[PDB]
Amino acid sequence: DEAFDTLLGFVELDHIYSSALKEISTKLSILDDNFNHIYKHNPIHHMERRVKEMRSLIEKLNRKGLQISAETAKEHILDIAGIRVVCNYLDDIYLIEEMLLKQEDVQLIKRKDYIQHPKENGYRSLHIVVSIPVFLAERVEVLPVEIQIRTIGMDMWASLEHKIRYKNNAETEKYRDLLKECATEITEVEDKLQQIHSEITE
Amino acid sequence: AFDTLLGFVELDHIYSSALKEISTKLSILDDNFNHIYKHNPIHHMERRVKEMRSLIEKLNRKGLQISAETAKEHILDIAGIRVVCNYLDDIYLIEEMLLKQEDVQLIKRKDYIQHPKENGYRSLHIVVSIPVFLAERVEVLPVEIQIRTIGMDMWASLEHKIRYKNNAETEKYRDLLKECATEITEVEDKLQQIHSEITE
Amino acid sequence: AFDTLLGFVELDHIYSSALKEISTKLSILDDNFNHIYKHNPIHHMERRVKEMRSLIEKLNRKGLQISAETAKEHILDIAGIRVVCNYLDDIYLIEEMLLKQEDVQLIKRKDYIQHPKENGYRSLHIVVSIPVFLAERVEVLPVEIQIRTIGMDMWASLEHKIRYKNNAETEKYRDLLKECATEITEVEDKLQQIHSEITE
Amino acid sequence: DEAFDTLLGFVELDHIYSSALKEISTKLSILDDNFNHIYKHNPIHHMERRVKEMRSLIEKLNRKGLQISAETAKEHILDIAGIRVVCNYLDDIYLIEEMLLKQEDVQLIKRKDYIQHPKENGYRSLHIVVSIPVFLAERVEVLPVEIQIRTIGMDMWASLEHKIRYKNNAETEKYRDLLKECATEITEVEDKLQQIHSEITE
Ligand SMILES: Nc1nc2c(ncn2[C@@H]2O[C@H](COP(=O)(O)OP(=O)(O)OP(=O)(O)O)[C@@H](O)[C@H]2O)c(=O)[nH]1
Ligand SMILES: Nc1nc2c(ncn2[C@@H]2O[C@H](COP(=O)(O)OP(=O)(O)OP(=O)(O)O)[C@@H](O)[C@H]2O)c(=O)[nH]1
Ligand SMILES: Nc1nc2c(ncn2[C@@H]2O[C@H](COP(=O)(O)OP(=O)(O)OP(=O)(O)O)[C@@H](O)[C@H]2O)c(=O)[nH]1
Ligand SMILES: Nc1nc2c(ncn2[C@@H]2O[C@H](COP(=O)(O)OP(=O)(O)OP(=O)(O)O)[C@@H](O)[C@H]2O)c(=O)[nH]1
Ligand SMILES: Nc1ncnc2c1ncn2[C@@H]1O[C@H](COP(=O)(O)CP(=O)(O)OP(=O)(O)O)[C@@H](O)C1O
Ligand SMILES: Nc1ncnc2c1ncn2[C@@H]1O[C@H](COP(=O)(O)CP(=O)(O)OP(=O)(O)O)[C@@H](O)C1O
Ligand SMILES: Nc1ncnc2c1ncn2[C@@H]1O[C@H](COP(=O)(O)CP(=O)(O)OP(=O)(O)O)[C@@H](O)[C@@H]1O
Ligand SMILES: Nc1ncnc2c1ncn2[C@@H]1O[C@H](COP(=O)(O)CP(=O)(O)OP(=O)(O)O)[C@@H](O)[C@@H]1O
Ligand SMILES: [Fe+3]
Ligand SMILES: [Fe+3]
Ligand SMILES: [Mg+2]
Ligand SMILES: [Mg+2]
Ligand SMILES: [Mg+2]
Ligand SMILES: [Mg+2]
Repeated sequence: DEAFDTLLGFVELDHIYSSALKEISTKLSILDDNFNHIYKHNPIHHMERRVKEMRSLIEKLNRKGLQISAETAKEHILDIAGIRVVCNYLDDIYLIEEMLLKQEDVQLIKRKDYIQHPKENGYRSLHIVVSIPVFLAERVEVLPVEIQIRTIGMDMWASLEHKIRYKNNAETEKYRDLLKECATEITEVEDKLQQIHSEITE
Repeated sequence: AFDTLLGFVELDHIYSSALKEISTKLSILDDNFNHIYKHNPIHHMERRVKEMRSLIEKLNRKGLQISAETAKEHILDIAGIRVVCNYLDDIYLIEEMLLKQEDVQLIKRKDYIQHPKENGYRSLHIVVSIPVFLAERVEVLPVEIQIRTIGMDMWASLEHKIRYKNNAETEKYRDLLKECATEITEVEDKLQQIHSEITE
Repeated sequence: AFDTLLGFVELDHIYSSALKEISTKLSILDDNFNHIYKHNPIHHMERRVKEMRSLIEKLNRKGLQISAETAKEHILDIAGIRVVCNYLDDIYLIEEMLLKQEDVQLIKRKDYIQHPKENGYRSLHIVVSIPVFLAERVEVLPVEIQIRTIGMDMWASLEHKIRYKNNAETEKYRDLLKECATEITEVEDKLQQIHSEITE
Repeated sequence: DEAFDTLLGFVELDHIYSSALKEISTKLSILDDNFNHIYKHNPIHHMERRVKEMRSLIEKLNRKGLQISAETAKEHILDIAGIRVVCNYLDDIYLIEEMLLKQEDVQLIKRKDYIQHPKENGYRSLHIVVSIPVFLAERVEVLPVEIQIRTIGMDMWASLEHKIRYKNNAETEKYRDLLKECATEITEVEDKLQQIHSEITE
């Protein structure tokens, strides 16, 4: 087992995917600011970025039966770069998607809509993987970025469900029912807030 | 020599420094609670120094002289910080942790969580003083801290947007906003109860 | 309806966005050069959008109409970024790396390093355009990039502070500032020569 | 060798010394901004913070003959938290020191002045270790912070000398003489800039 260059391979990945996050963050910040400038509403509440830790990446590769290599990771793992866009209201989610995908150097790679089709546990979010060019010192990389788009309420719910799920399944089955209740109650109140906000901005 | 009250520019400078002092304290508390218990009580923070426009209006509203000296004496929210927390009990955790510090003095406390306003507003308001070390002197300045949950914050942002138009028009939503505040309260109570159980 | 030229507020908004686009590009280049060669060519960066006050004066100075449309057409430094580099050759490294990018177009180049101004000023100035993706349209906007070493920057900050008083008074230092520029040049040449040797 | 708790000890150190850096950074930012507000000069050009990496800390402990433990590190290693304050002009260095040490919760612990007494290789900087209180969730720590105060020119010189020194002594002896020349030439030009700046701000 002499392969130390596999480790260098993953260190490169961390560096270039971190740069992809900066490119998309800047795009999103500009969209939010311009929309606010025109319509006096910020669709984005806040954003969170993370590059997948190498340990988490190797486990995912193993989980999926894939080789433990950077070439394989770059080809088959689409969430090495992840950004979470937390929006103020439900309709902001799809506004953000539309504004970003219109851009000529952003290509849609994968789309999963858990808002129209929530997961069994009650999870909601719009997930889009997009590619963006990253201009490095001596080459260009076109890299995927996984964007999770959700409301404040979806994010509150997901953070709590995550914390339960990441402490064994015994506990994740007491709260299953009550967590579903919460997801639905969050859905209902955000619908009302959205309804009010739409009327006062006609 | 007319009312060249430059003093208000001085106010903005030193109250902005007080905000940096308190923000640093809060960030350290959040980081350390996370280090020990694996939970961040703070979701995010927002700071603002009261604009001179709003400040003069408040002084007039209260029948006070239009001067920086009078503002520093009578207006406790020139420096404001908003601490948005993840769960209801984080609000009181943050308060307890800040007031334990030896260079933090409590000046005023209003808890609109235990006693919500008529329209449904909820938040814990504490005014504290902190020392600010300047180039040639020390100032002990008040800072208004609004501590609230994410849910309370969403509600307040929406209600604020209503009130800040022709304020007469669009008071039909009073009833429906109150419903939302109650519904947010109930869901956050349930989230809090779950979070308490899985963390002992 | 008098000259409610709100247009200048529009200008500030979109040229500020262009600055974010270029800054992100430069930061990524610096990070990657460091990753490969273990050197950061960038020491730090400073951004500013030209104030409306200065902008109208420039339009008047050039005999141009006082309008945002005219400003966007004729003023190439509404958005300015200053890239302060660690060594002299970093200046040209940064230029080469930026101009290689396919969505960056060169508009104008003035090299006051190869041809210093009379007072001793030195810097590389390149105006480039970049696309800015807004909510409902694309804008291709010029950005003035001043690229200089740390030594050039120290000199310029001091000279700027002189010129920006009663500008008639304090022109005795012209001679002594020129000496400093030459002395800074000579030391930075020597630092550069050492740095080149220990990095092959 | 079961001591895994030694590693936890050092992880605590990183966390609390990082907090000490935030406290001192905020103090310094406020001083610079207030001085600028009054006198229209920013004495600070920029600041750089770093918490010593655990590897570097263990090597220093070994170099000094000290036990490999967090208690020992906290007692005997004064640069776990380091901040570098780069100033615009020479006199700014001592202004910053004076303004900071006047504060009632800052105590001077150690002072080494390589400006009045430069090192043989030509290194210049004012080094002060100070203590500051850090208010944590359940306790207070009074922690040292090593502050390196220097001009822009001293910093340019030190960065280059560092890069030479950290590639074997063979090369660090060709440039010794020329590096001394540079340090002196930087000293002389900054004296002139300082002299001009003093006259135009009388
Ligand atoms: N808190 C929470 N997060 C979830 C849940 N499902 C997904 N996520 C998050 O959203 C990410 C992407 O989810 P998916 O869109 O379903 O991923 P995928 O389609 O299976 O493709 P791969 O993730 O690469 O395997 C996950 O990695 C999680 O971070 C859930 O039930 N609760
Ligand atoms: N969005 C929103 N904010 C509120 C409401 N009440 C208070 N606030 C905020 O909390 C701040 C302080 O309010 P209070 O503590 O009750 O005191 P006050 O009536 O505003 O005047 P003072 O006590 O002198 O400071 C206000 O200035 C607002 O920023 C509300 O119903 N909706
Ligand atoms: N501190 C300082 N800055 C300078 C000096 N010359 C230029 N600059 C800066 O560089 C900017 C651009 O200068 P130039 O490229 O030569 O062109 P210009 O004469 O200023 O007018 P335009 O070309 O139309 O943009 C100036 O606006 C200044 O910010 C100088 O002698 N001292
Ligand atoms: N670039 C450069 N840095 C130096 C030189 N000397 C010190 N430093 C830096 O400044 C730091 C502190 O230096 P000193 O004040 O001399 O430290 P000390 O008195 O020996 O006490 P300890 O460092 O704990 O052992 C060093 O750890 C270096 O980071 C030098 O000749 N060149
Ligand atoms: N697209 C994204 N944007 C921002 N943050 C994200 C994100 N995806 C994940 N995260 C966050 O990053 C942290 C670590 O998550 P990961 O280790 O990468 C496992 P995961 O990605 O969520 O599931 P997975 O590996 O099976 O795909 C989690 O706290 C988390 O929710
Ligand atoms: N007081 C300080 N403030 C800011 N940066 C610092 C600093 N001291 C050191 N550094 C920087 O931190 C990086 C790592 O330095 P360290 O690993 O901690 C060894 P050192 O501290 O410089 O010598 P030493 O360990 O013998 O005391 C170096 O690039 C560096 O110059
Ligand atoms: N304590 C605080 N922390 C953070 N942000 C605050 C804050 N107080 C107010 N703000 C914010 O500042 C904006 C307007 O503030 P102000 O001009 O000072 C009127 P106000 O402070 O809210 O009421 P008041 O003048 O009666 O006291 C609001 O959008 C807002 O909620
Ligand atoms: N390209 C640039 N990048 C970063 N900062 C800049 C910059 N150009 C100017 N500045 C800074 O902005 C300040 C004043 O700028 P301006 O109001 O626009 C006058 P100017 O741009 O320097 O000359 P000009 O109007 O003839 O073109 C100066 O302190 C300063 O050097
Ligand atoms: Fe403090
Ligand atoms: Fe871009
Ligand atoms: Mg994932
Ligand atoms: Mg108020
Ligand atoms: Mg200009
Ligand atoms: Mg050291």
